[PDB]
Amino acid sequence: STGSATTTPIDSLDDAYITPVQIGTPAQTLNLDFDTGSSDLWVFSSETTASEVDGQTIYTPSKSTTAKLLSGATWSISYGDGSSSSGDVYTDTVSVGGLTVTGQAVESAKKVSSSFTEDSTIDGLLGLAFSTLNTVSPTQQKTFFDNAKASLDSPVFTADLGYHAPGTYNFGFIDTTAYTGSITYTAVSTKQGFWEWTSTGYAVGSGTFKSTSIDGIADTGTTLLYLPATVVSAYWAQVSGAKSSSSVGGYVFPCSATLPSFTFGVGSARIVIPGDYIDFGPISTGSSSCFGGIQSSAGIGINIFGDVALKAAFVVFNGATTPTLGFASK
Repeated sequence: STGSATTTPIDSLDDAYITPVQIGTPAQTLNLDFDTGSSDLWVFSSETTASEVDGQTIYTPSKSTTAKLLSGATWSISYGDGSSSSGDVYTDTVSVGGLTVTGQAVESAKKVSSSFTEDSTIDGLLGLAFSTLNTVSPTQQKTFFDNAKASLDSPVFTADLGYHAPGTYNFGFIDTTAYTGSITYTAVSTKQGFWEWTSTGYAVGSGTFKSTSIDGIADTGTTLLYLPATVVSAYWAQVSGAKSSSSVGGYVFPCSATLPSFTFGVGSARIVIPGDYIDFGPISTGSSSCFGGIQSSAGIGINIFGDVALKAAFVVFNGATTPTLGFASK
């Protein structure tokens, strides 16, 4: 089997991407944030505290003839941005782009933190990291991809995120028309539960490539590119007037600037992020200070190849017995 679904930016900055997902019988379609940095499929629901729902579409398990309470199971998750959610668990039929999994754990939110409530466009998350990170207790549950894998034509999914435009998540096949050149594959460590790999270096604009190992994660659920402070300083030093602002929470730059590109290495190959992809617009409405799309990871504990980086590439998440990542230009 295969599946193919379009993923759409939630706003004009590509702050996140939503993908329609069918849950239950008859189908209830919710727009989920596919997140290769976590491993829970959770949804706003008829069980979510009413004051914490503000415009989201909810899953109502009592209206699904295939929903079953997973008795005794609870979940609770905290994300790197400080947001969180928790609740109980149903199993139900879940389909993405024509690919159907029966018995998928659907984690129903009883509580969500303010940033989820405040984002009316995201009805939940669909985790695509390794199932060892799944938070369901006392019986850990598998991701949608893990459940689908054996049925897929090939044990892979691909992320093809657009810049200010829709893109595609494919399951079970590699669309050879969706990229240019060849795909360069690179080793993955699953020791932390992430799609963790080592970039071979970087360049700023037309500058020379610096060969240096940068361990980080391919994370579709993180907006920006978070890299070591040395690398980030070297980038922003090429933008007149750019500075790190403790009050804003990162590097800002004059909105009048033209940003240089940023290149990252994948083995001997190179992925070029155009400068425009690094512009996240005014820090507040009407400001002439703009927020940068490349930020320091120093306070995180891990480097994160988020959407800013991934949207410059066609990315293969190879879930073979030994997982690997592939990157191609497009």
